[PDB]
Amino acid sequence: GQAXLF
Amino acid sequence: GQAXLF
Amino acid sequence: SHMKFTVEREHLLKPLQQVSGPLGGRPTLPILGNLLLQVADGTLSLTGTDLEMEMVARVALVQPHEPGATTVPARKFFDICRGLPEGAEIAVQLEGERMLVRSGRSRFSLSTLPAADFPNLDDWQSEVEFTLPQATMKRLIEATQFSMAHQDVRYYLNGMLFETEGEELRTVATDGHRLAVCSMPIGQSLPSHSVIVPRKGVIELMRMLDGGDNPLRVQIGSNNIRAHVGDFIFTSKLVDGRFPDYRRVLPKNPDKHLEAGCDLLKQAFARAAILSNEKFRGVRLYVSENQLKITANNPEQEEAEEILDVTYSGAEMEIGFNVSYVLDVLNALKCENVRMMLTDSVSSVQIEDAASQSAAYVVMPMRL
Amino acid sequence: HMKFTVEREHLLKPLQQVSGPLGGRPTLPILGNLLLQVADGTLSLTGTDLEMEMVARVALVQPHEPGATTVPARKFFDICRGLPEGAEIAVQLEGERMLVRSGRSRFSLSTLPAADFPNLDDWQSEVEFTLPQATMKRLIEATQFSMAHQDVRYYLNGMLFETEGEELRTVATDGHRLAVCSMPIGQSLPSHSVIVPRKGVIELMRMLDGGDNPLRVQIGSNNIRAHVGDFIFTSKLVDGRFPDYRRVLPKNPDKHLEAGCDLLKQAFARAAILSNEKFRGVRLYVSENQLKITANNPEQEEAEEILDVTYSGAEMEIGFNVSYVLDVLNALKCENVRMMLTDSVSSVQIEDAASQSAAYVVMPMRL
Repeated sequence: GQAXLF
Repeated sequence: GQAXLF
Repeated sequence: SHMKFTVEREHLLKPLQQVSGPLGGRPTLPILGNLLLQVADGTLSLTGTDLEMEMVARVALVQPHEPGATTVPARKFFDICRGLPEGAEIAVQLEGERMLVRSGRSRFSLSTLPAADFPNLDDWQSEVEFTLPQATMKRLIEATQFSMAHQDVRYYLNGMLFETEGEELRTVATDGHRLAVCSMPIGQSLPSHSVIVPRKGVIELMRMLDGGDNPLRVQIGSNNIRAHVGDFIFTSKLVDGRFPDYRRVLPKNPDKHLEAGCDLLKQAFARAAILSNEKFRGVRLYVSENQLKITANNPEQEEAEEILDVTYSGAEMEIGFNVSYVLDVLNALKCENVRMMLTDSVSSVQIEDAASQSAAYVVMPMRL
Repeated sequence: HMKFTVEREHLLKPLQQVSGPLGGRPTLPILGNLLLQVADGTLSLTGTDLEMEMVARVALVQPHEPGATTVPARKFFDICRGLPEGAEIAVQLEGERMLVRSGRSRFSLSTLPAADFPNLDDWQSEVEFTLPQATMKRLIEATQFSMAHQDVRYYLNGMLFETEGEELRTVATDGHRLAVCSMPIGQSLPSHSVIVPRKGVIELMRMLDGGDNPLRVQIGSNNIRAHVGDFIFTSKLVDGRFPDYRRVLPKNPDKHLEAGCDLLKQAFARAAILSNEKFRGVRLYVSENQLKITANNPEQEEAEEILDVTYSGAEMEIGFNVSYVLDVLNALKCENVRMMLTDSVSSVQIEDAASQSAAYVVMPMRL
C-alpha cells in the first residue's frame, strides 16, 4: 505494498 | 444458592 | 478428476446456504471448510460436515454434465454464487487440483482437496423410522432448545432427547437447573425408543425446517439420527450417555396454582431483572391471595418491586428464582395465559400454558 | 429535593438520545449516569463522555419540584422502556437514591450528585447557520467511512467541517483514501474550517431522521454545537492542522473510465473473494473500452472479472485495496461512476458521473 496518500 | 432439579 | 456441471444460480443458492450450516468460523481440519460436490445419475450432491454431523443437498441437473467428485471452499464458493447477477448460468469443472467456476465474463479458480478425503459418515442401519410434518418437529425443538446445557461436563445434557412413546414424539432438554419437555402426536403407533441428539445437531436440524408443507422422514439408528426434508438429508451422531428421567423431575403434588397473563408476567420479570444481581440474577416471589410480588436486589443496594394481580388459590409462600431462567420460559410460552404450580420454597415450580399442556417447564429455585 | 411526573412515551426518545455519548467501562462512574435537571417547567437530560455532551429538554405539564441529580443511564432507560405503553412515571429523589414509581412498579436507583457532573467549558460562537437534516446527513454519510479510526495523527481521527462561500464541505481521510462532499445551504458563509472528532461525528449523525427538523449549527473557537428540535449536541474540536484536500486531488489524470456503479461494484465484490485476506489486493487492466479485475490469494486461487467500460486513453495497470474501492462504490449511491487515472503509482479520483458534489481519492498499492 500500500502506497501512502501523503 | 442455586438448587439442582435432580 | 472429470466432473462438469452447469446449473442456474437460484437452483444452487438455498442448497449452498443450507449445507454451509455445520461449517463455522475457522475449522479444525482444512477439509472441514470445504463442500463435497458430487455429480452422479443427473444430480449434484453438495455435502457439508464438522465430523460429528453432515448435511447433504441433492440438486437436479438440467444442462449437460459429467459425473465425478471434489471438495471446494464453502464460504468462497457461496460468496461467488451469491455475488453473481440474478439468473446467472454457473458452469463448473475440474483443473488438476483446482475447480473452474465460470459465469458470463466472470471466471474463478478455486483450490480443491480430494473427494476421497471427505468424512462420509460411518455406514449405519436404521432402527426406528417415521414421518411427521415439519411444523411439528419445529414446535418440538423450538419449545425446548433453550433448556439444553452448553458446555456442561455432563456431556449427555449438552443435547436434546428425542423420545418416541406410543403415538407421540417427545423432546426433553435440561441443564441441571431448568427442564423443558414437549410431546406431540404424529399419528403412528411407535416403539419406545429414546436418543440424545447433540446440541449443535439440534440447531442445524431446526434451521433446515423452512416450515413448508412437506413431510420429514426421521430415521433413528444405533448411534446416528437422520432427517429427510425435501432435497436435504441431515445426519448426526448421537450423544452416548444416560439422559435423566423427566417424569422424576416434574413436581409430584404442586398444589399452589397461580394464573396470570403471560405478557404482563413477562414484563414484570423483565423490569425487575434490571435491578437484580448481574451474575446471579436473583428475584424473590411473594404469593399472596390474588397477588404476586417480585423483588430484585443487586450489590449496589438498588431495589425493584413489581406487584401483579394474579389468580392465586393457596397458602402464602416465598420463593427465590433466577429471573433469566423464568423469562426464558415465558418467552418460550408464546401464549395469552400461564399457570405456575408451586410446591414450596425449596422445591421446583412447573410453569406451562394455561390452555395447552403439550409443553411443560420445571425451574429449580435458589436459596436466597 | 428534585421531583417530576411525566408520561413514559415522552421520556423515551430523549433518554435513548442522551444515552448516546455513553460508551463502555467508563473510568469515572458519573460518565455512566445522566444529569436530570428540573428547573422552570422543563426537564433536562444530559449525557457526556467528557469530550462531548448531549442535552434533551422535555416539557413538564404535571406539578414538579426544582432540583437536579444524576442516575444510571442504562438502568433508568431500560426501566422506562420496560414499562407498559402509556405509563405515568413519577420520579422523586429521596436521600441518595432516586425513586421511580409507575403503577404497582417501584424502583430505587443509586444517584451521584449533580454538582459532580462534567460541564463543557462555556464558550462564544463564531460561525452560525441553519440547514436541512437531509443536507447534513448526506454530507456526513458520504464521507464518514474515510475517517481514520485510531491513527497517531490525531487530526485524521475525525471529519473536517469547512464552510466556503455558499457551501458547507465535509472532508475525511486516513492517509490511504480521501472523501470530500460539499453542498450549498442558501447562505453567505465565512471561510472557516474545523475538525469534529470521530465519535462526535457519529453522535451528530445519529440525532438526524431524514429531513424532519432544521439543524442550527454553531461553530466556536474550540467547540461545535448542533440544535435539532429539543436536542442540543455539543463537542470539542480536534485542535490540529487537517491536510488540504485540494492538494490531494489528482491535478491532471489523462485516463477517464466510465462504468455502471452496480456492475463495477459487483465485479469488485466477486473478485475480492479470492483476494488476499490481509492485503486485499486486486489488479485493474484498463484496455480500450474494457476493464479486467484480477485477484490472487496465498492459496493460489484466482478471480477474473472483465467488464465493458467507456475508456479513452493508454493501456495501464494499477493495484488497489479492493475494500477501499468497494467502500467508495457503496458511498456512491448512483447509476454511473467516473474514474480518473493518472498512472500506476498515482491516486485515482472516483466520483459520480452525474454529480461532482462528492469526490473520492484512493491511493494504489505496489503491483
